[PDB]
Amino acid sequence: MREIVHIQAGQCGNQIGAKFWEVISDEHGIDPTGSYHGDSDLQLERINVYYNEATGNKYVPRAILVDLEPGTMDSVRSGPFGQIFRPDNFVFGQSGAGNNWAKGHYTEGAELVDSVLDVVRKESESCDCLQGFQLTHSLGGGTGSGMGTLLISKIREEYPDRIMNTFSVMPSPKVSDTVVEPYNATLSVHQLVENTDETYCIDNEALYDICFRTLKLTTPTYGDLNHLVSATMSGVTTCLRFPGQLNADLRKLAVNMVPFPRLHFFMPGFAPLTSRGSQQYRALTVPELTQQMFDSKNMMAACDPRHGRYLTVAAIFRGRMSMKEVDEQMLNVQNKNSSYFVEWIPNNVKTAVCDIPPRGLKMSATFIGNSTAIQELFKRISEQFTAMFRRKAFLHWYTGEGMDEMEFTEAESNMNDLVSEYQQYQDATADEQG
Amino acid sequence: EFNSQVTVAVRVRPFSKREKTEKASQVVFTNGEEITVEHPDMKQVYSFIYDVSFWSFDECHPGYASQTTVYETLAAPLLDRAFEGYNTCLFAYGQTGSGKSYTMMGLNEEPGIIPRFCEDLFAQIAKKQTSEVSYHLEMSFFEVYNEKIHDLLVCKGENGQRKQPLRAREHPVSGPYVEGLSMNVVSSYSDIQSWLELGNKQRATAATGMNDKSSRSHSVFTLVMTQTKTEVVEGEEHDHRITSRINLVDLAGSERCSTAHSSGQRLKEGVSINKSLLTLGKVISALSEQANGKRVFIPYRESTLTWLLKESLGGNSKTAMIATVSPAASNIEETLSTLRYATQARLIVNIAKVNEDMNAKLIRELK
Amino acid sequence: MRECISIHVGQAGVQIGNACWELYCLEHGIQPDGQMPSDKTIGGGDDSFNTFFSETGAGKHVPRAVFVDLEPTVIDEVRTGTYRQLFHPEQLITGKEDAANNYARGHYTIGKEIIDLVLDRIRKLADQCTGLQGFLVFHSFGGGTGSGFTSLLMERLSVDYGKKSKLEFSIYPAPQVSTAVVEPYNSILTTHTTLEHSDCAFMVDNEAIYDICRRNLDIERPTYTNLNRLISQIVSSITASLRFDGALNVDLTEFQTNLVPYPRIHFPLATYAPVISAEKAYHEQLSVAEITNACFEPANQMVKCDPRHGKYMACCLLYRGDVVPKDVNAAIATIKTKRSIQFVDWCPTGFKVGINYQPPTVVPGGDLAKVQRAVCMLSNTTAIAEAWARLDHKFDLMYAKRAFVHWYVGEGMEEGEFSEAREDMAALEKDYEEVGVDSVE
Ligand SMILES: CC(=O)O[C@H]1C(=O)[C@@]2(C)[C@H]([C@H](OC(=O)c3ccccc3)[C@]3(O)C[C@H](OC(=O)[C@H](O)[C@@H](NC(=O)c4ccccc4)c4ccccc4)C(C)=C1C3(C)C)[C@]1(OC(C)=O)CO[C@@H]1C[C@@H]2O
Ligand SMILES: Nc1nc2c(ncn2[C@@H]2O[C@H](COP(=O)(O)OP(=O)(O)OP(=O)(O)O)[C@@H](O)[C@H]2O)c(=O)[nH]1
Ligand SMILES: Nc1nc2c(ncn2[C@@H]2O[C@H](COP(=O)(O)OP(=O)(O)O)[C@@H](O)[C@H]2O)c(=O)[nH]1
Ligand SMILES: Nc1ncnc2c1ncn2[C@@H]1O[C@H](COP(=O)(O)OP(=O)(O)O)[C@@H](O)[C@H]1O
Ligand SMILES: [Mg+2]
Ligand SMILES: [Mg+2]
Repeated sequence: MREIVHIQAGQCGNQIGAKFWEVISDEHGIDPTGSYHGDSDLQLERINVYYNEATGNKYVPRAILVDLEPGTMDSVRSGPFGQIFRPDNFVFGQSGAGNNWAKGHYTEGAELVDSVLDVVRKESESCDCLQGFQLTHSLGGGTGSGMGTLLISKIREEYPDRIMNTFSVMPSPKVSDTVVEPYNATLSVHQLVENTDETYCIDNEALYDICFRTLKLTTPTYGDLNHLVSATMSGVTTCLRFPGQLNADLRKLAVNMVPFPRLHFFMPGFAPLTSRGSQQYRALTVPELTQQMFDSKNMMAACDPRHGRYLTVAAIFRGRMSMKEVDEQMLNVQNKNSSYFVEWIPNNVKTAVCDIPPRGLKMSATFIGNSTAIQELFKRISEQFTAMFRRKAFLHWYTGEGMDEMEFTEAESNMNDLVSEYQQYQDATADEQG
Repeated sequence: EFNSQVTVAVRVRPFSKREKTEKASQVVFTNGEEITVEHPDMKQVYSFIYDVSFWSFDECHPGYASQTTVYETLAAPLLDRAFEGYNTCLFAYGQTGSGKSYTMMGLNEEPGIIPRFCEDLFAQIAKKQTSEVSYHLEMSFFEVYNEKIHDLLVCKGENGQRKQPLRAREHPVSGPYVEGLSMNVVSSYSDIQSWLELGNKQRATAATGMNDKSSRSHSVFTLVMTQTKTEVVEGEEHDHRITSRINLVDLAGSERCSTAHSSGQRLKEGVSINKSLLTLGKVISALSEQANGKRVFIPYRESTLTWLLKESLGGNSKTAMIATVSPAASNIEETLSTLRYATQARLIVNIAKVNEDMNAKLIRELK
Repeated sequence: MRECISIHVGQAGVQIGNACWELYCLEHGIQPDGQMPSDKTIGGGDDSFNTFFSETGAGKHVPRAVFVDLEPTVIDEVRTGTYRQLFHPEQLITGKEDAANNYARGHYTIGKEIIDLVLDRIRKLADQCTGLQGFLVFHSFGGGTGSGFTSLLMERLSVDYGKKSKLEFSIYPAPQVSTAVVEPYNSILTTHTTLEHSDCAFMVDNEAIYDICRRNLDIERPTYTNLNRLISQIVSSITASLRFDGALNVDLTEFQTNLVPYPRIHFPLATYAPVISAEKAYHEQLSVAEITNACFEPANQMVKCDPRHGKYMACCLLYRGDVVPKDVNAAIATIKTKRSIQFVDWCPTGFKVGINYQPPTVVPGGDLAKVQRAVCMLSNTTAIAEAWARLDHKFDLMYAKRAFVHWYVGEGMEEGEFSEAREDMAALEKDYEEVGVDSVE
């Protein structure tokens, strides 16, 4: 019943989500026709979270594919799982946003957005009880940053009592892939802070290190990277589809992860990832998984938690785990690494355990963490931003589409206030005597 | 160099129809400056000191503070400083059915602070209206309702639903402000009264269990006063201007859903009020700890109210608080929360300055 | 003739209920389909024991219970599992959304829309009963349903039914172990509302049973299926005299009296001494003196609290099996001899005793052994004020910064409800001190 609408904006999200349905269908026993060819009877019990029944027990996903270019949509159709999506749910235009946040928000996206709302309002009304939404976009361009942030501004107005989860690829620290990353990443944060409840921040430079350092992959394509993001996307929504001993919805995590309404930027993770050789030399058990999850070298956010403090974290387990083995291990982290946690939250950790594991692993785990080390990502954009905006380098492509310099200054001070909201907590606090 | 302290004042209300039907006991006693609360259980007694106390419990007992008395004790100094060239703020705080709207706006035959303020302002202007000094006055009156902003001084068009919301923005110097807001000119008391009537008729009101005319929205009354003056200079005169913003704020109540029998829009709007008071409270708790050496970050962006009032709670204004309390024993903990937040607001210090409209230009370097 | 309603609230009550009705069927000879085959050669009797199971003329037996979670994941395992043909199909799930671990949602938003539906089936079950003795509420401090929906229920049940025993079997939060960051709020707002309505609340803590399962049963990787079966035994012993014969029988209205000195300190604890595997089932005699002392060992308490930091006020010992009163009287005299077990001055007779003949039954697939004796201790002690004091301190750390309040305020709660609860819990903390002071004259 806890139904979810998936929305995929840009060459990134439509490339991630396309793998997300290659990963969920294998978990629910759906073939590329929509026909069910599974083994267990638990798959079909809660397949309604992501899928809809069409005619003959053919299952059509609740996906929404949006972009300002038809090239990405052709890859989905001419692909493995192209024939299952609703062909009336592919919304597209031409003459894309040109790496301009001004176009996807005001000029071009505003022409195509009402078409997107037609799909959303039809899929949500067709759902019995909406748990929330799920957006996969890339801020750094103009479509996912512009046309995605605009949709959240509108769904939050129509559905203000529902969850709006977001899986966003953030700009990377070392090497750029778009020259105007700061202007587009900045203005998105000015909107996401006001209109989101969970925002999972992903960075490709970290996945390049995961794929190289852990998986021992020498030529990692974007398929492999998005084969990692889709995992966490499945772990967060596992306790709605399969049963367990301690279940956790989306709201139970945010209530246990968002202590103040603006600090909803997380550092995800997945366990157990290994190379194809070392698999025969490991022992799959919780103390082996918890060591990978809390490892700084297994994050996707390109931020070291050891330069901050975990305000609150979570752990979603899948398998025939032992709860004593789980509760004992999370306590070992806080008592050992007490400096990387806050004092005014006594138990900084939440846990959840499902009983039905991933297709080929006797046990998996998904990790979500809110830390003050996300300060480093926002503090960087604020430096690149003001360095360009102080000289007004590329600004005439944003004003020429119907924007003003004041809207560039608002987003700067907001992001700078979010830095201070995280920075007060990162410094160790002390009462008079306590 | 200036550090202006916030002027906190308290007003005890008389018993209500509910608190007389249920024959509730008196627990808030006064002696003048101090206000004490003897719990019924008689296990401990709390007492608080304030700059100003008002006791409207009895219309006969000595110490009875009236509308004119609260005015002449609180607002008249703010008017003096506003003419001096300061920005000023007067904001109410309390629970449901405690005398905030009656205190500030008042009724037809029992005026509050706002009409008296505007009247004495125009009187002093007409009495000092020389060719040496000219005066220009703009007003605005707006509303916060379910985190949405609304203009009160418009004649809405006919429709199934006609409430066009506005947006809040951040000007780098002037600070937060509202885009799309009617700033209407005023020459005398009559236009002010007409606009006040229109605004109080457009404001959101409802019937709940603790007040039949419960305001479902925060209300801000802004007056922008620009006084122009001369100095004999190399050329023409009329080369000094002093601007002053007066912000009179009437907020709603905490509204426990159990007592305030609420379902649907009342719950919804009530919940919004509860989220607005929690944020405001957190901002008054951080401003009272930032005036004691400890460094803290005030969260003004978590609520449109505190966001617009960034310049009043802190920053540049001479500001005053009117806490409103009920003397019954069935509301002790809420009265005490009000009094504790007021005693913490007493410790706030702002940096008030004269708006000469000349800094960095020429006479800053003269100085 | 004697009939008790069990209520299982949340993902913890149910998985204890599933652990209970598994056992209540074995003791009475019922199969999971609700049928009692052995009755055909008795032709009567009362093996269709009316304390828990109501019988249809077709030979089927329905249990007297309500199962409520505000989420379908836990109850739908019953409708699909081995115990689907036993329960009434009216197991209540309007759980289109969970409470998100929020006392406000279980009490002000989603506790509504199902509570009137919940009172209805209870009103139906009670009218099928004659001797309604009381209720048994299974819930957990720490959730939204088990904390919020229980409070809302114990209020409404205190009006429709009034003066009847409402016994809580609640999972108390451990001091260190936890699976949520919002247990203190949900646990402090719960006590504030349940104190004026409940009559006795037996606490348990998972951090302790984890340890019990390590030392005695030699289970190093346990889970909740092992914990909940131990709880199934605590309740069986309590409601045994309402089912079987015995020398000294104990009604539900006797815990309400002996173990509650004053109306606000009705927070006892539970134990079960002969928790041993089939390996340690031999090598030991398992006498009343061996068992009774094991109920006073703090390492065998099902709540993480040292009574040696406090004093006892009232203890209830429920004996099962081949037990003789001479063996019990010799034992309490041994406990009253030890000076490390301190009793208050104003209660010299601090023991209650009950003896039943039906031994405990061994669930196939369990780690507990077959024994001819079993004992359950119910104790009220001043030591549990330590746990409340921890919980009030946690509250203070995370309420002074108003953390997580906008989730509660966003679902119907006022900021003043937090301050009211903390003061009530401070008074109770003070009440636990006055009862610990020895009087003077
Ligand atoms: C033991 C064995 O025979 O090979 C393993 C294997 O080598 C490992 C390393 C697999 C392998 O994963 C990868 O090689 C990989 C490549 C690029 C990026 C990420 C992973 C594996 O492909 C993955 C595969 O696991 C799954 O298929 C999960 O069900 C996975 N399924 C898919 O994602 C999927 C993708 C496309 C089509 C169908 C299914 C999954 C992950 C998360 C949530 C649900 C399902 C398994 C056991 C293995 C292989 C096959 C080598 C791992 O898979 C994951 C992410 O769980 C990688 O680390 C685990 C540990 C496995 O042991
Ligand atoms: N003994 C035992 N305890 C459990 C079990 N499941 C959950 N708990 C305890 O319950 C606490 C959390 O509260 P929940 O049981 O999840 O409460 P809930 O009814 O699910 O409320 P929601 O989370 O809103 O759905 C944890 O601290 C656990 O220790 C169980 O199966 N057995
Ligand atoms: N992880 C991942 N990121 C991608 C992929 N493709 C593009 N991106 C990111 O998306 C950004 C490009 O923005 P994009 O949405 O494609 O621009 P648009 O075509 O105008 O909408 C770059 O910063 C990339 O880092 C992908 O396949 N995987
Ligand atoms: N000093 C006073 N003298 C006489 N009546 C008063 C006084 N203060 C309050 N009241 C009465 O109590 C009510 C106050 O409601 P109001 O102040 O509008 O609630 P809120 O302060 O929550 O907006 C009014 O109906 C008013 O008549
Ligand atoms: Mg009012
Ligand atoms: Mg639950």
